[PDB]
Amino acid sequence: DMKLLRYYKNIWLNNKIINWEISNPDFLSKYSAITSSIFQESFNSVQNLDQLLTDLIETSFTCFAQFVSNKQYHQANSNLTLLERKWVIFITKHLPLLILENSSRSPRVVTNALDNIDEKVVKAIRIYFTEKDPSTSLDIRHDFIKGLIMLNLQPASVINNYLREDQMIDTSILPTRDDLFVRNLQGIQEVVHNTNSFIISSLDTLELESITESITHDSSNGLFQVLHNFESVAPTKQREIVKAFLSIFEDAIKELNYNRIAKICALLFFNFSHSLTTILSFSSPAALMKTLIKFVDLSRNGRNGSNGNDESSEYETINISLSFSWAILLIINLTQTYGISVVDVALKYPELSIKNSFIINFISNLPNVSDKYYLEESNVNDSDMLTKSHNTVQSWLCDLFVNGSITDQLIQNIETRQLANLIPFIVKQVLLSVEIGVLTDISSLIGGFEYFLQPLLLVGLIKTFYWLEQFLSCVKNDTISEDILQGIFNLLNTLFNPVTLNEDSKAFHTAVLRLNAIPLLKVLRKFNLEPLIAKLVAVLNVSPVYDVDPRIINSENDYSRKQLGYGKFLILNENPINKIMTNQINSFWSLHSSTYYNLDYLFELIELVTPKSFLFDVLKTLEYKLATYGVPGSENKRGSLDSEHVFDYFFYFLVLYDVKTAEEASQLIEYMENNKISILKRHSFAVLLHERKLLNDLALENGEITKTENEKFISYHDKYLCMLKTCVF
Amino acid sequence: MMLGEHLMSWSKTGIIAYSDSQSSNANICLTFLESINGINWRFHTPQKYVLHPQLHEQFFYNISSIHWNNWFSLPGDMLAVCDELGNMTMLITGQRPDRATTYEKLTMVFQDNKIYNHVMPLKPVDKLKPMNIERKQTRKEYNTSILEFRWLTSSKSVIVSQFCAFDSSSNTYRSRAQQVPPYGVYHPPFIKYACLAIRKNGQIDFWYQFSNSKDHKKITLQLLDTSNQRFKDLQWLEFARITPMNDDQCMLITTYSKLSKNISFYKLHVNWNLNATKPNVLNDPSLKIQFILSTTLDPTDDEGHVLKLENLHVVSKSSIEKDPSPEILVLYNVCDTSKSLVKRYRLAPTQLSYNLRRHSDIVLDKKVTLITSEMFDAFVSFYFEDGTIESYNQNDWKLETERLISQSQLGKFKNIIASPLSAGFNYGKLPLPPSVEWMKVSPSMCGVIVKQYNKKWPQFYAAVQKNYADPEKDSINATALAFGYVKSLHKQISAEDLTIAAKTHILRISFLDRKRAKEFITTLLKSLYSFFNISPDAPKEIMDKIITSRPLQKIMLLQLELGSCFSQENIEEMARVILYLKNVLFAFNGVARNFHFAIEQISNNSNQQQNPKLFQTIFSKQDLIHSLIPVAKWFVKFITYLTQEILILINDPTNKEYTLVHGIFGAKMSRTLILSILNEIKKVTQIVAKFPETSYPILNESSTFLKLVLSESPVDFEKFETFLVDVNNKFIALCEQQPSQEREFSLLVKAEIPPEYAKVGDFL
Repeated sequence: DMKLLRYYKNIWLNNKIINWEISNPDFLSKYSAITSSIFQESFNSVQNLDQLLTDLIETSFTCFAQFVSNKQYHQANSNLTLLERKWVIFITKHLPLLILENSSRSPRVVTNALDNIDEKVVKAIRIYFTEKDPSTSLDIRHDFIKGLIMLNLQPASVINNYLREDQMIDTSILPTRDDLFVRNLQGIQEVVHNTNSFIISSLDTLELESITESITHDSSNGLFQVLHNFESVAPTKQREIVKAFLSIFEDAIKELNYNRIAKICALLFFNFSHSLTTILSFSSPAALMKTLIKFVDLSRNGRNGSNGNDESSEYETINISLSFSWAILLIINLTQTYGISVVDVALKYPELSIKNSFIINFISNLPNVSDKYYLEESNVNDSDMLTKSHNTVQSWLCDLFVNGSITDQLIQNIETRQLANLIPFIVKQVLLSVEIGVLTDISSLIGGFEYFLQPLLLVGLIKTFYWLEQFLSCVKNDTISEDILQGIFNLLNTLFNPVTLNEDSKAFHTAVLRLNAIPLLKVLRKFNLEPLIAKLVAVLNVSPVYDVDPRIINSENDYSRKQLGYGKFLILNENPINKIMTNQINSFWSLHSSTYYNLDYLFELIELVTPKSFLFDVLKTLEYKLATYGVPGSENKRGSLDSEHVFDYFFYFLVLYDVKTAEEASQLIEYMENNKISILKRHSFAVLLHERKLLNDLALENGEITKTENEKFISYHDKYLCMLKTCVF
Repeated sequence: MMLGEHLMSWSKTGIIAYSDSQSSNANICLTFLESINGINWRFHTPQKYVLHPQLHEQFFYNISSIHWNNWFSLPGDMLAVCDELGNMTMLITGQRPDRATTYEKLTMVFQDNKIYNHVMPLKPVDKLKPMNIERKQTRKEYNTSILEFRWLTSSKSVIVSQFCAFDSSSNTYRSRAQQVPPYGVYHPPFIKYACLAIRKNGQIDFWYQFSNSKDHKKITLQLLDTSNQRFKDLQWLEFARITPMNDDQCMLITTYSKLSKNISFYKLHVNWNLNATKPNVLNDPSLKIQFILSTTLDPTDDEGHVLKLENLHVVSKSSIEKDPSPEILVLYNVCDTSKSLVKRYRLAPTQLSYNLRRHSDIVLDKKVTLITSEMFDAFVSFYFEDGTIESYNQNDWKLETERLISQSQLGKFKNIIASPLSAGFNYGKLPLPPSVEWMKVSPSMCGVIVKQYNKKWPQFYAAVQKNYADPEKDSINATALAFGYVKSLHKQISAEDLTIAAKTHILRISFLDRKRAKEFITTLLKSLYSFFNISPDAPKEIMDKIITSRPLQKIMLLQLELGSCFSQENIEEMARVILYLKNVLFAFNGVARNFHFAIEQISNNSNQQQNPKLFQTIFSKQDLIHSLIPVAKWFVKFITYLTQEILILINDPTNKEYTLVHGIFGAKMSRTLILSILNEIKKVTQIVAKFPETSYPILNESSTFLKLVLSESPVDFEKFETFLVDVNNKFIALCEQQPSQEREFSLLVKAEIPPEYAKVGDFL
């Protein structure tokens, strides 16, 4: 009963932390109703607020303990750290606020909560830190108490209670006020009394050149200092800062202010000191996606009311081009590393035109470019546009490779969407021609590729880098002479190492090289070679990269006698898929091993084996273990109630992998009782169970299946529904 | 869940080897079709066997896939089965270490775990003693789990037919056969055989055996030839379909790795002879691999409905078709909608002034649960949920069962028919896939095999036609079934499935009008001769070729089964006597050639009489002639039956039940065939008289008895010899009197004389 409660609560917290639902004001209500939902019988106990906060404290600490103490059994390079940073952010940011506006400011309850923990967590944390590395080794408990001090929750005499008996902390040194302090140009800590005004004032005077070249922290801009010093922000103030961006960003879309839109996207993309992760950890990524995709979709109507007959048009067109081009880079970074799908948001919001959405089909075909150039895709049945489609290709090739200048007429007559596909087409044709031997002059091309770096033509580089590895992978296996190979690097180095960069293109060029760097580095090392890796490692070191082996980035001289793994999930012959899933069967059945409570290592494992084979190889294999060994935890093989709770562990886990939000549960109950519902959950178990339920019922009318077999299958189905309806999601 | 696409395999010789998952003592089963009482059919008794990795000297594992070597022009007897653990067990049938055996007895070649040679003849489980073997379930998908198995053909060429058209000028159907040169990868003659298997981890295997040795060799590689073993053991391929391409020694390993969520393409190259300058030094083939292309799948349709990849089946396309690029049929299902979309892609090189070009999209109204590609037929089968099957042709993706309705009749070639399915013979209400363990359309598409959970025996469903009351469609149907066998013989298929389907339609015809059904047989078998460019109205030179032809062993067998229900009818009797005369032909002339060579061996081997080899040679000379005596008794007993009917028919010429006597004499080659038998009989007796046995008088009994049985026959052979000779001359002058080609068919098959030639019947 207690074990059931703790398992259910740990999996519930893990799922809710993954699902970005911390910002939901229903967190405490669901956490309180967990106890009543788990026990079918009525449990009418008045749980006081201190009890709720204490339960949250030990639940979070034990969950983090298991999360960090299950990592040694993983592969040493099966690196997934998004959830680790997510735990850190939650425990250091939200729980202090949960106490702040949920607690009664009782110092005793905090002492009881942090004194009731086992020493196993402390021993494991210290052992792991020592193995990774006396040097200052602070734990997550110190950061928890420090945040409470800034909120006036506890006096400065409380931190000394939990400190080691030999080392104290000076009370005066610890910050005690929640006011923003920034180092000015003269070194005086200035008080930022107003947050929104500070952002807009700095944003207006912000320079796009100061993004990556300003390695030093002594920058005159206060806002840029905050990004590199993001780890020390006050607990309550960062919520205001995150909310400040949202209100400012939504207003910029309404007013069509192109200057501030492009600058904002540059800060968020690079993710200095884990800046972008905290943003999703406060606003829901769905709402952020909706406004962001509205701009990229509704921008079509904005080009029919502007006439290029003013000297500010070239300023505006560059401002328009960069505002649109940067907004694309924000989506790709979110989709690739942060695990968000563009298709899902369109289904949830009916106001998005799926069939007429250019963004949706662009991302899914990002690494692949069409061999033919089409001005419009929905009207391929017409030939009038195809006549001038070839005209555009020859017009751009002659002007950029022979004339050496870009006429203003070409830019005005073409849209950004055609440019996003025109640039990959031309570079592919030139690069392919060079490789075969059609093009033999390099020097004219080196200057030619310089024109792709202008602010007007910046959006055309997004698809250029993705195609490179597919181009390079064939090159790696194919036999290419060094004379051609050194030429390929010469043409490539022009895009990689420009001689000069404009004040609006230097940060953009680094940003695009950061999206698809990792697979490029692996292919390049398989072979003027060093500068490309030197440039690639330089752009990889500007900010941390998630789920990457740090040995790969700095493998210049380190030789640990262990082969590097470039992927999130890695498998060897010594530890094949059999051993891990046999250890999963030992955990799916007897809850052995230590790979559980790790949805990083499990969700990817499910996909690698597919939900069908994952469920098929465990459901029917359970009987063999059950028929011989028996139900663990009971010394008597009497009754099926003991085995009933064991089945609840397996079915409750599958529910969370299917249901992700609150209102979604109320609609899946109607799916079972019988269009838009199953669209979002193509790979869910619920679809697989329901599609077989209706199909075998059809055979029941025709009588090709025994009645006993049909009764067995519905037993699994009704159990899934029964827990779905009795538990609130 | 996906069905068992490779759980069962119909061997080209009729053996149905399928996986067994219910018996606790066996994992494989063998059976075949047999006739109950000449009319009905039943499957043979299941011959259960047990396969475990430790047959070389104990728990056995489940069977993953069964692949008969029926690909291309291979003999189709060497069965190699791969278990769930990844061990490839090769079983040879029809051969024993010491002698030759029938097709229902198995034998091992080698076992893989390292590979070793151990020849051992397997025995059935039921006959074997109770052994200590339990069904251990390998519920783990190992790195060595073979995804797709493919066989390698030899350098032999295969000749098949593509289609037939109705020649309205002659009001007859015409077919053209085109030779198919080998395409893809083929193993040289000096290698006994070769095979390829792709494992789920990406590791590849290449088993081969040298024709001059018994030891087996294995060469293994991995697809992802990276410098790190971290990614070597990561390629968990969901689908790995190997389609040979027209490129020399190349196989397109179309794989879909969910790790990178892209349909990656590969190319595999093999050099059979590394050192062509040293033919004597047989070097191991070298294996090479080269990455080519990778693409991402489309998320949505045109109208805004998302898609999910259900299956990735690429068709094995030869160079015959207009665009030889293989069709990558990525199936998608629109969720909560009965529609199912099948997007088609083709791989083509990138041209200057590779890539995947999208041709079109095809929408199907029902969800698909299984896809099986037909062999040597170019037919993709869509096993929908409701049991209906819609086979789309590879050429145009036009439905075969509805092609006639939508065919543009006007043109030079009309009524293009490729299979009996084009006529309209649609399968009935098949059992629902949830209850079905596995399905497989029969090779001729005439019926479907269904294995049921509660049925201990395989079922069978045939094709039915709703408009059986319309008499005008008999002309098309007979021609459609005529071409069904034409493809089967060229592919050396038994085509027992097609025989059952033809009889059921004939039976329904005979229930209403018995007269109509008889004409259906005559028209049906006539089209076979036209399709194969063999003419029973040709001059006598071609007639000798007909007797030695294999098809008469099968085309005559057709009426042996299609005419069984007709009691007291001579349609089957006429075919059997000619067929048995062929067996009678193999008796005398089969040994007349053998006996002739024994004459020369006597003279040249007369210089060593005391050697221990001549004594056995001498004994065998006079023993062989003894075994012919029982055959000669039936030979005399046969000619008396026809002579007896002569006396009976004279008194009552109006008896229709004794019309078989007319056809026997009417057959043109039979009169010559018996004359040839009488000729060699005279030659044998003359040779025996010229060269009698003198060393041992006791051995002369067999030679003397041969002379006695001929002289003591109740009817003199010389008088009977002139009987058939005179019939031939009279039946030739009648052809010049009036030209007719149906009389040749009538005297050979119908065993009757047309009413327009009633005067000819009185002469006999």
